[PDB]
This record gives sequence, C-alpha cells and structure tokens, in this order.
Amino acid sequence: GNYSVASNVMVPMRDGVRLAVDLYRPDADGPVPVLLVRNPYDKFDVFAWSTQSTNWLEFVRDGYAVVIQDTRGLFASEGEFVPHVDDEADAEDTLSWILEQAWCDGNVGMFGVAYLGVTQWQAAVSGVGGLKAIAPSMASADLYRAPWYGPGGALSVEALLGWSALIGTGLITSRSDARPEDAADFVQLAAILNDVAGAASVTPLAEQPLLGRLIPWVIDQVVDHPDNDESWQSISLFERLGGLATPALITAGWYDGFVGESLRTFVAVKDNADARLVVGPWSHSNLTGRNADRKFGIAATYPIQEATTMHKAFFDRHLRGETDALAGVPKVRLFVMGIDEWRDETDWPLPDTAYTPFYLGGSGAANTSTGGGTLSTSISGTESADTYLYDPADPVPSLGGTLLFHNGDNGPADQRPIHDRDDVLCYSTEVLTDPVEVTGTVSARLFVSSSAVDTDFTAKLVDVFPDGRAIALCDGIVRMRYRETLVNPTLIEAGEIYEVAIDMLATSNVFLPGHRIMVQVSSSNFPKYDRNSNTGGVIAREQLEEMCTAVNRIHRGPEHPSHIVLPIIKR
Repeated sequence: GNYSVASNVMVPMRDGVRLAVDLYRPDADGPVPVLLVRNPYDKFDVFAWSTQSTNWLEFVRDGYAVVIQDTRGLFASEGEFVPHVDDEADAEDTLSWILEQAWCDGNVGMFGVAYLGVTQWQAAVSGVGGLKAIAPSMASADLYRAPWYGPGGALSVEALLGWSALIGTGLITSRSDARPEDAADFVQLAAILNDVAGAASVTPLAEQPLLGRLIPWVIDQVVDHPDNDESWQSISLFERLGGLATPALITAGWYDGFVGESLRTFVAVKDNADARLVVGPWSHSNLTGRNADRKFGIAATYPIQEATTMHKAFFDRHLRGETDALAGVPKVRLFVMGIDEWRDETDWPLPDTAYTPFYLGGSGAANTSTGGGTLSTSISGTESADTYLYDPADPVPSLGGTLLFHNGDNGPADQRPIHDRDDVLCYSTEVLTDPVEVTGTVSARLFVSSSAVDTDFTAKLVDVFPDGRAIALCDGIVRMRYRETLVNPTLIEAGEIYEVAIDMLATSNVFLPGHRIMVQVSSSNFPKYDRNSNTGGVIAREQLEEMCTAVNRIHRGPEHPSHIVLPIIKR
C-alpha cells in the first residue's frame, strides 16, 4: 500500500509542553489502527534502532499508522529531559491525543527496543483503554533491577557511564547553536566510551565533572540512590503489571543487560492477557549471532523479517480483531544454545523444569581453574572451605555476560583469561557423557564469610568445551548488605557464616557430551558491577585509598551445602 509522512507534528502534554512526532499514515479512507514509538534518540533517525526491531514500514504498507515521538526535552520536542520521570504522563497524554485524531480508529499499540521498550510499560500502566497491545523488546519494568543496578544490589557502573555518555553526545550534537565547550565535551565523552572501565575506575565514583554537568540525573538519582528506595519505586512499573490485562509480545537476549527483567515481565503478565516471548542469544549491541570465540550459526542472527511477521500477526489479533491471526504461533520461542537451535515452548518457566542443586566440593583448594573444585548433584561429604583475598584495587575483569557498553558485543566470552586468578574459584562437573539441558532462571545458594563488614560474592555459570574454551552463560552478584533486602540493608559480622542467594538471571543451554558444567565464584566483576569497598560505607563516595581488602571464604560440605540451582530439562 501507499502512505504519507508528516514531520514534526507538535503534541501538547498536560503541562503545555509540546512533544514532536512524525506521522506515517497509510493512504486509505477512514480511521486505522495506530502504533506508537517513544524515542529519546531522534525520531528522524529510524535506521539507528529499526534493525534491532522490525521492518515496520511493512505495518504502514499493510494499513497501520505509525507514530514516532521525540521524548520530552530531546531533539524536536520542547521541555527538559530527565530519564524515566516524565514518560508515564507523556505517554498517557500522547495516547490520548492519538485516540482523538480523525485517522485513529481507537486501537493503539506500541513496539520498540530498550528505552523504546521501557516506555511501553510506562504507557501500559496509564489505564488508557485504547492501548490494546505492546511489544517491549530487551526492556525492563523495574529500572533499578535493570539496567542501573540489579537484583544483587550492585551498581551497573559501565551501563550507567556508557549510556550517560551516549545521551550527552546526543544532547550536544543537536543543540540550537553550538557552544564553545561543545567541541571539548564531545572529545571527553568519546574518551569515556573508548574506555568505560577506565571511566568507572575513578574514585570517588560520585565525582563526575563532565557527566554530572551534562546530565545531573547520573548522580542525583542513580549514583546517590544505591538502595532500592522511594526514588526508584516511583518509576518502577513491575508491581502494577500484575493488575494489567494488556497483551505483550516480549523479546529478550540471553546476553542482554535487560534479560532478567524482560523475562520477569512475561511472567507477570502471562496470566491476565496474551503474552508472547522470544529469546535469542544476543547481547544489546550484538544481534549477529557471531562472537569472538563463539558462533551460534546464521539461524541465530536476529530474524527481523520473522519478527515483523510475528508482530503484525500479534497486532492484527489485538488491534484489528483478527481472532485467528496468531494461529500456529508459539507462546514461547527460545534459541537453545549448545544444540544452537530455535525451539518452541508452551510457557516460561518451562513446564517440567527440575530445579536441581549442584553442590560445590572437591579436594584441596578450588582456587583457579586448575584447582580441585567440583560440582555434583550429591552433597559433599567433607566439610571444607575455599579462601581468597579480594582487593578492590584489582577486581576480576568483566568478560562477556550482560555487559552493555564496556565490550558488550561478546556475551559468550571465553573465560580462560581470568582462570589464573587466585580470587576466582572454579567448580566443575566431570566431563559429561550425556547431554544436560539447563533452561530457565538460575540462582546459587552459598554459605559465605568475610573479614569485612560488607563485600560482594559473584557466581557465573560456564560451559567448558572440549577444546578448552570456557564460555560464559549467565552470572549474578550479591552485595552482602543487601543479602536479605535491596531496600533496608544491614551490615554483616566478620567471620560469621551467612547463607546468601545470588540471582544469576537466566539461560538456555544444552551442555553436550564432552563438555563440563562449571561455576566461577568470586567477589567482583568490574565494570559490569562497581567494586565493593569492603568497608560498609557509601561505596560511591569512597576513595580507593580508604577502601579495604577482604579475606573471603566459601564454605562447602554436609553442614554448609553451597550449591547452584540449575533448571534441568529432560526430554
């Protein structure tokens, strides 16, 4: 079909501030269903994000109108920009405006990735009857849990500094008349992006002259609020998701920074409305399926046309009343790593998931990959413990995983470069003779003790290949002061043994014959997470010099059954 495009149509918000939108309307008679996208990266720049989403022009050619809007305070829109705080109201007023237009038939939907996904959850809680469906990709409904902090209570510092530098560069390269400093700033912002770990290594972390100037929010909201307090609660949508009845087509990536939260949104809305889930082996910046030491095959490449077809079927069902539009479409579609194949599922978590404990054990010290650390479904008979020194000045480098900006294009990273570290404990199963599928949420329960009043403990699931590659799958961290709650932290007593849980997000991997299941335990993973100072103080306000090293210990045996819980699937 044919269509037209109207640029910079100004939409008034409740406070009088006008946001700019571009209207892609089909050349048809009568009102049509409409799809909305709220974008902070310039509505004009469609190529920048569309390749990670859908060939949505197909929607317009098929009769849908598409509205792309500049969020408040950015590019063509008026007002002041502050992340997240105005999106709920602005989305509500925008949806109301769309519903009032002559070309809207009363059915509105949304789609988009990341920030363009978070804004959909913020729109969904408005209660606007006209919003019939959303499709949040690689998104979150709880900004503290993803992407700024996490279930463990540690700051995702590389995510914060990287995104902030990107926003800053955008704020500058768009100004209404360049400034004298602009040139210099753009240089500094680039220096941050080329070495995020370096930018995150400065102490006190809270001191950000550049970023703090270009976007105060970086410190005023994120850095200054390490507890999941009221400031975070205010923009979290998660608790309100259970009361909604809005269909949601959710997409996630196993190595994507928002994966944990993306999956949780599916679980939160699947009972009250038509929810769909698609999870590929992608990281935020790498949807190719190709990584430095791991290739998932061409079938793993983000299937943009298939995604477009699925989104159209989803919108046809919920916005155009086509009751059989989703016939044959699975509820859940996962890329199962190892066998490296897409597979349909009827639900997530998968039905028949056997949450199986794999206990830490072994003779001697489990320090380093050449230690004697073992993993077994049987409880260890010997009461032992592995000890190591965690020094904030020398944290374990982040390698792959869900990194967003700091080397965030190699999720399934080979871990061998850090296997020689004494602060990296390794526990592996024997070489497998039969495949073992692990698909679902993953967590660990460790009995630990520290010489400090606070510290961190990390756990990483790894697939060890016959050729030696130790490929990262999923990982988590627990900042001890938040061991029981992210809201009201309390310190620990040196030497006392605590049983703590580490949320390791999720994965889908078949450990094939010849492989080993391995878990890496430590007390740091920088800059994925900022370093714990081991002092019990305000971490972001401490000087490296005033920080302490900590002698940490992992207890294992009959009385302290430390283990990782794997979601075993047997078919």
